[PDB]
Amino acid sequence: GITHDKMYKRSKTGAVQGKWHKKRKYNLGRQPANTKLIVKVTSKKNEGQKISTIRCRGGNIKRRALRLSHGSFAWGSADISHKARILQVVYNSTSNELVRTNTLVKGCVVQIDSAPFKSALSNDTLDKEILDQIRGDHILARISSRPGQVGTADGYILEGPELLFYQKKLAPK
Amino acid sequence: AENQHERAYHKQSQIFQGRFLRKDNARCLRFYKSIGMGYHTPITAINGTYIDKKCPFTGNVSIRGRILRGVVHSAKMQRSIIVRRDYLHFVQKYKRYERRHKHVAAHLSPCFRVKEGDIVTIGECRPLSKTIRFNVIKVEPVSEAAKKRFSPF
Amino acid sequence: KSIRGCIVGPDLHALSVVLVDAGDKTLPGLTDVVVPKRLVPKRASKIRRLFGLPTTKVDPKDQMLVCELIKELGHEVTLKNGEKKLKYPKVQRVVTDEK
Amino acid sequence: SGGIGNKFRISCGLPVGAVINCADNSGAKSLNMIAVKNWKGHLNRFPKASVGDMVLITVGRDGKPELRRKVTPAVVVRQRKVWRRKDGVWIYFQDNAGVIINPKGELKGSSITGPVAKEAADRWPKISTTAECVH
RNA sequence: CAUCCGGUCGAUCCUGCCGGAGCGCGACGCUCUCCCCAAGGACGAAGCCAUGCAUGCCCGCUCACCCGGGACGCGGCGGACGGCUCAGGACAACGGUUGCACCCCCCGCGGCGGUCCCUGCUAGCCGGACACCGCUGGCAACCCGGCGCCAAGACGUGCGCGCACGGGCGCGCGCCCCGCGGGCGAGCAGCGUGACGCAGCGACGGCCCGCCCGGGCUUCCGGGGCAUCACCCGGUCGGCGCGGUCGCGGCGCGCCGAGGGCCCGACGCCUGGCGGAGAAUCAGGGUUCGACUCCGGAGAGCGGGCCUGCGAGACGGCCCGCAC
RNA sequence: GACCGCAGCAGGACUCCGGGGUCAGCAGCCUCUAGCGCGGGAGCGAACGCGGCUCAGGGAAGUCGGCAAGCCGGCUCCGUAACCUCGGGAAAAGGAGUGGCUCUGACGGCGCCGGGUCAGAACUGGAACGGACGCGGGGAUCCCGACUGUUUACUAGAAAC
Repeated sequence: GITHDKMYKRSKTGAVQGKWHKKRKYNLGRQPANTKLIVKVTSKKNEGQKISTIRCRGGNIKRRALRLSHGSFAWGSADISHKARILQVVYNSTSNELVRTNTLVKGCVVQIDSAPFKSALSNDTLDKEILDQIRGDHILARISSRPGQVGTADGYILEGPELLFYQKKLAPK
Repeated sequence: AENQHERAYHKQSQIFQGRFLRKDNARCLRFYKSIGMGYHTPITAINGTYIDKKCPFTGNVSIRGRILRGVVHSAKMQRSIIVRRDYLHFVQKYKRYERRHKHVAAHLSPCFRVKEGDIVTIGECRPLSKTIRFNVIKVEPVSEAAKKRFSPF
Repeated sequence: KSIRGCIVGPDLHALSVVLVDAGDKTLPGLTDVVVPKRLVPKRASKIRRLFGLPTTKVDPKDQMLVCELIKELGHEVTLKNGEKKLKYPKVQRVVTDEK
Repeated sequence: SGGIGNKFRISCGLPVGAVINCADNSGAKSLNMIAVKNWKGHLNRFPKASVGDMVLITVGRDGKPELRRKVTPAVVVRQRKVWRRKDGVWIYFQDNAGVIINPKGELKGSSITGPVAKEAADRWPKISTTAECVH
């Protein structure tokens, strides 16, 4: 397998250790998942959001980021949550190339739709910055769940001077 | 929090950075996990913007094993120090000894900055990185220049 | 393994067909021969179907058996011709007191 | 004889002084042509070889030491210049190549690498059986 | 278990090495009336293998021109055990010491055994669908051609207690140190809240957690020679994110900062280099060898990849490159 | 533009001043200024020359010999041996890029102004970039002379001087 073994890496002093044996199945590595997010299904129907379960050591079952576009967010302040399909991947931060293919990454800042979260405007001015994001149908949030290992699209909502730090980049930079 | 040089914001993962927004009052702003073996933490390490996931006092790291000690020679690596322990080996053929030495790396946090020539304990921990497996806890700076003398402490 | 192409070539050794709708003129020695099917339905689900009782659903009667008098494999050394016991393919798929 | 059968003439592209590639697993990296068998030369005519013409070649310094400094019979499998078979199809092989064959036709090594032309196969059978593809 | 003596000369007294003398292991040679216990292709051939055998065992489901002896297959489990050889491999393998609050596991064993249902429902039992076979196919063999019925302790649909209960989430202790209990040495687990969601098994209801277990990393102290090898590494070395794995990790993949390690000999090179428990011979002090019992590591001509599974990169699994 | 070569002869004759554009350039290739259309013209596009251009496949096998053609080249950036009079070889050898656009950084003076040089990026061109022009083929040795220099104007430029 595409192993992940210490012997393959050089020693700290720069020694190149010859591997004692061949590569091992419990040290096996797998295909990095490139997640697919649909801006619109529109006329085409060939692609749908499908998830992959894979064989693992010990029989454990792993859900994967095969095709995930629908997304869930729980307002930290409210503790209530709403589920819809998120707009796309906006701030991978590791690479801007990943954003183009909408490859989802754990806790990568994304573009969030407000199809069921428009209800926030009914409460009086809760998170006015979120209120300005919710009516627009475009928000910022980090999908804080592991997509490749556990196939999860549930995520937190961005609130706090952390959202402002990201927003300063998200607005013109 | 308002600075815009770092490509990304860094926060304590255990506390939601969203938990506190306005009129902060009854919530705990910093997650601190008390370390094992009862080594005291200076209030300097409890207060600050230091996250340092590698640091045990704040961040998700816990010490699980022996607590060796050595002296700090290098602190250039980012947030990392190389401590040298000395082992005196008894050889039987000649009952005289050899002062073989080892340089081991750990993770320091800005909460306890180190001077040169200090006694720094390293805690057996989760394998942090390729060379990193230890973490600093107690620092005792020695006056002037401590040199070596091959002292194991 | 090498697999022969589906479209035919010039060989004479191997080929095989089926008649989707043989019409009239089924051959006396070939297609016409209508032969009974051996291994007659042996399950209660098949008993409520081809065997003969389709609308029964779960069967109150429970057991339907077309006796099989056939002997079993090798006999002539023993010469017990008189005991061709009339067993059935075992009846099954019923919730007996045991279930 | 060893080359057996009748070949319709196909356009001949490799003259003498040509280093055709060698695709055999015998390990001869490259073969330099010396002559083509059965060539009645006209005045000032370099002898030339088509696909499937037995040629005597000498292995170069790159090739294994044992086969060097000797004339070895070979059969050209691929010729770059397009050749017209009687079907009227015009076919051109990507790179000039040869396989070392016995006077009998037994190859020095079993494997033939890459494509083999159909004219080489009729004249020389062992190549035909071991050909990965007969294009 | 603390030792000699023949030899430089005309002699002597020496240093110094040569030689015997002791003892073990294998050759070899000369040879055997014994008897008993016994190593046995380790030795620059981990060279090639002709010829046989070396992981097989029970039919729940039998309807087979039988009998109470049951073929066969579907299935069930074992062939990841063993046996063998040490080729490769020099902070590795390896002995002991740590931890895994960075982690998987089949057998067995002690608990749990509520499982909403949107849909279809027969829920006191639903499907259609394959082998065996029956009939007729090829080839030089290998190899397995169709059709026709037909069952499962076979495979699949699905009933059932929204304190449903699959994970994984999102989110909720603290208040300068320390004690409390489901807690530890360590604030770790769990619960609650909110969103999903479809794991159970179930057509003869067994999922789950432990214990063991065998792994998988890992911490220290050890772990060949060579300086007619002195400066070396460039993911190299620290962070910062992320992917990936049973899993931590440069392990990978992005992003940065310039680090690492060295005369206590780094890096390099070589090894007719498997390490240890051990073995040899000796007062002590040593020296020498560790392939063979056992213990761990490797590897099945050679490199790669992959399946099946709870675990193998298995090789009397597979598939390719290369030889033969 | 009339001198001297029998002549109104693709020959030899000394300087003065020397615009723009690409470009390193008083280069090449175009151009303002300034001159000016030469021992004449039309057909016809045979052989054969003379001055170029290209060629499938292979390539020195041609030949006395790679003669001649051809290959290479500008720029930037790595990488650069043996030998050695340690100065060289060395442009050794061997690679990578180069276009047009959209832009961002370094330097003299804010109160407005200097100058285009270099880097660094995107985005795009049938998979193209020194796109014309100018513009090394390279390595292995051996033999003579050390070389910079001079030579038999009208057959020998060397190993000769």
